[PDB]
Amino acid sequence: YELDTKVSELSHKLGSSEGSNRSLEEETARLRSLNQQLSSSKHELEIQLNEAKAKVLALDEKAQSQGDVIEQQRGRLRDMEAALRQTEQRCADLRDTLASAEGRAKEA
Amino acid sequence: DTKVSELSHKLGSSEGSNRSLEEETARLRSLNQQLSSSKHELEIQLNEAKAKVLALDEKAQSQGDVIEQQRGRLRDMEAALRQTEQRCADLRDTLASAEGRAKEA
Amino acid sequence: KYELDTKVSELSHKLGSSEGSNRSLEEETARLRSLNQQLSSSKHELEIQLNEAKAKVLALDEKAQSQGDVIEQQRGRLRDMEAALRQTEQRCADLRDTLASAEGRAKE
Amino acid sequence: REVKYELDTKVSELSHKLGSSEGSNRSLEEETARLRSLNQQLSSSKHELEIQLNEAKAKVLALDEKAQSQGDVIEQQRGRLRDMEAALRQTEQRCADLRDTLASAEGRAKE
Repeated sequence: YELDTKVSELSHKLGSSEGSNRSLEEETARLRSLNQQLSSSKHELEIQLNEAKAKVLALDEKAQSQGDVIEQQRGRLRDMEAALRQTEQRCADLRDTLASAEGRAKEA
Repeated sequence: DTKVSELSHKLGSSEGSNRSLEEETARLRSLNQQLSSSKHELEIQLNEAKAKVLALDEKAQSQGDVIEQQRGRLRDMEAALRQTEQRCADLRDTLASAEGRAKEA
Repeated sequence: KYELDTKVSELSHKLGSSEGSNRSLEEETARLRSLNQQLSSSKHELEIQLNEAKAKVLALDEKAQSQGDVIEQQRGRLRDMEAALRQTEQRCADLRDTLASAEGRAKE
Repeated sequence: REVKYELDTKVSELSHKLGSSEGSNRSLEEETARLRSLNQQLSSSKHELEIQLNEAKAKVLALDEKAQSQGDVIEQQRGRLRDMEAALRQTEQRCADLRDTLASAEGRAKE
């Protein structure tokens, strides 16, 4: 009788153990799948971030050079504007002198 | 007996699977909670963003309007400047001639 | 000797309870898994849509900053030219007065 | 008797089949543990990578808008520089012509 009882509790504990085993196998399968998906996403995001940071470097380079050109050409513009102001001044003076000489010639 | 033992076994596996199922149902319910909340948040941010796009597009049209209008005004102003400058040059010549006439007499 | 009959009957009963329970739970896990795949799908879709929308917002806003800078610059040039025009008009009027003087006292 | 002999054999086999099953269970529990670890740090890494990617994308949009704006300004500036080079050349030439007409006029005034 005692051996029958021990056979019984043993068969029960065994059944529970095997059922827990199928649980754990199913769960490791699920977990491996999800890990592969997540590592794939991580790798993809890594590639995209590297690309984006590179584009940041390139565009920052281009922008800085562009800024220096804008400043350079702003200076060139002020210098030109001044050169033209002065040349125009010389022309106005000449035209005054010419017009005055016309006045005296007609007065003669 | 032999069949209290085979039945003890089948009951053991039954309770084991029962635990596995309860644990998986709990995990799933929690995950649906997470994804549902996440999806509601995404919806909020998406509607906010769509609204912002419409507003910003509108303002882009307004700003583009005033930029064009101001371009046209700058062109008109350059024109009026050119014409006035020319008038001044003509006046200055008439004057200079009158001053030569004065200096001769 | 009758403890056999009571024990076996007890165990068969515990089985039909544990397995009503079980097949019910299996139903719930299948249903929940379905709702999940649909939620992950819709979440993914919303992620694509939101990312496009966020990019559009950002680009629009940056171009608005740019347009504002252009507006302010234009108004500055416009005011500078307002002053320049007013000054040139005043110069012409001055030359007109001076002209009336030179004529007036040349006639003298 | 012989029956107790069979029962002993059955208790033995059940005991060691059980022991084996528990061994498998502890191993699988360890594997499931480390797997949930990797899951957690992979997903956390993913969240962080998303945040960083979003910030970098925004920086690209700002930088690109800057480069296009500066492009327009550069082209407009070059335009006004061209026009002004031409206008300066023409004004210098016009001044030279004025000086020449001046010389000839004064020469005529002495006649």
